Amino acid sequence: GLLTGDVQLHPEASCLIMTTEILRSMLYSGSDVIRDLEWVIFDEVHYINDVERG
RNA sequence: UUUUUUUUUUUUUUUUUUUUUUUUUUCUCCUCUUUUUUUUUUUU
Repeated sequence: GLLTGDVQLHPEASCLIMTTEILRSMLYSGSDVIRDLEWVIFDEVHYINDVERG
Protein backbone atom coordinates (compact mmCIF):
# COMPACT_ATOMS: atom_id res chain seq x y z
CA GLY A 1 0.00 0.00 0.00
CA LEU A 2 1.10 3.55 -0.82
CA LEU A 3 -0.13 6.35 1.45
CA THR A 4 1.62 9.23 -0.32
CA GLY A 5 -0.32 12.49 -0.36
CA ASP A 6 -1.22 12.53 -4.05
CA VAL A 7 -1.51 8.73 -4.60
CA GLN A 8 -3.59 6.42 -2.39
CA LEU A 9 -3.51 2.73 -3.33
CA HIS A 10 -4.64 -0.27 -1.25
CA PRO A 11 -4.90 1.36 2.21
CA GLU A 12 -5.50 -2.06 3.81
CA ALA A 13 -2.48 -3.94 2.45
CA SER A 14 -0.12 -5.85 4.73
CA CYS A 15 2.75 -3.41 4.12
CA LEU A 16 2.13 0.35 4.03
CA ILE A 17 4.66 2.83 2.63
CA MET A 18 3.98 6.49 3.47
CA THR A 19 5.59 9.83 4.15
CA THR A 20 6.49 10.72 7.73
CA GLU A 21 3.59 13.07 8.51
CA ILE A 22 1.17 10.21 7.84
CA LEU A 23 2.74 8.21 10.66
CA ARG A 24 2.07 10.95 13.20
CA SER A 25 -1.39 11.42 11.69
CA MET A 26 -2.23 7.79 12.44
CA LEU A 27 -0.42 7.97 15.78
CA TYR A 28 -2.48 10.90 17.09
CA SER A 29 -5.58 8.75 16.62
CA GLY A 30 -5.92 5.07 17.39
CA SER A 31 -6.59 3.83 13.83
CA ASP A 32 -6.43 0.20 15.15
CA VAL A 33 -3.26 -0.40 13.12
CA ILE A 34 -0.78 -0.18 16.02
CA ARG A 35 -2.05 -3.47 17.43
CA ASP A 36 -0.76 -5.49 14.45
CA LEU A 37 2.58 -3.71 13.86
CA GLU A 38 5.72 -5.85 14.19
CA TRP A 39 8.42 -3.74 12.49
CA VAL A 40 8.56 0.00 11.81
CA ILE A 41 11.63 1.17 9.88
CA PHE A 42 12.84 4.67 9.02
CA ASP A 43 14.73 5.39 5.79
CA GLU A 44 16.23 8.85 6.42
CA VAL A 45 17.09 9.48 10.08
CA HIS A 46 19.29 12.51 9.28
CA TYR A 47 16.25 14.84 9.35
CA ILE A 48 16.43 15.18 13.13
CA ASN A 49 18.67 18.13 12.20
CA ASP A 50 16.06 19.47 9.76
CA VAL A 51 15.21 23.06 10.61
CA GLU A 52 11.49 22.79 9.82
CA ARG A 53 10.51 19.09 9.83
CA GLY A 54 12.76 17.54 12.50
C1' U B 1 18.80 33.95 -7.98
C1' U B 2 12.82 31.48 -4.10
C1' U B 3 13.63 24.34 -2.86
C1' U B 4 10.86 19.95 0.38
C1' U B 5 6.35 17.91 2.78
C1' U B 6 1.48 17.91 5.20
C1' U B 7 -4.02 10.06 4.21
C1' U B 8 -9.92 10.01 3.22
C1' U B 9 -16.87 10.59 1.23
C1' U B 10 -20.31 5.25 9.10
C1' U B 11 -19.50 -0.33 9.76
C1' U B 12 -24.25 -3.71 9.69
C1' U B 13 -28.79 -6.61 8.01
C1' U B 14 -31.36 -13.48 5.99
C1' U B 15 -37.50 -9.74 12.29
C1' U B 16 -42.25 -13.43 15.49
C1' U B 17 -47.36 -11.55 16.37
C1' U B 18 -53.55 -16.16 17.15
C1' U B 19 -59.32 -9.67 16.13
C1' U B 20 -64.76 -7.55 14.59
C1' U B 21 -71.24 -3.03 14.21
C1' U B 22 -72.40 -0.39 18.79
C1' U B 23 -70.61 1.66 23.51
C1' U B 24 -73.84 5.69 28.61
C1' U B 25 -80.28 8.64 31.41
C1' U B 26 -84.41 13.15 31.90
C1' C B 27 -90.45 13.15 35.44
C1' U B 28 -95.96 13.40 36.22
C1' C B 29 -99.32 15.30 32.11
C1' C B 30 -108.51 18.17 32.56
C1' U B 31 -109.72 16.01 24.59
C1' C B 32 -116.20 21.41 26.03
C1' U B 33 -122.18 20.14 25.14
C1' U B 34 -129.27 17.95 20.23
C1' U B 35 -129.13 12.49 21.38
C1' U B 36 -130.74 7.59 21.76
C1' U B 37 -126.38 5.52 18.67
C1' U B 38 -128.76 5.68 12.45
C1' U B 39 -129.56 0.94 9.82
C1' U B 40 -135.09 -2.07 4.94
C1' U B 41 -135.21 -0.39 -0.05
C1' U B 42 -133.39 0.45 -5.44
C1' U B 43 -130.42 2.26 -9.27
C1' U B 44 -122.34 1.32 -9.47
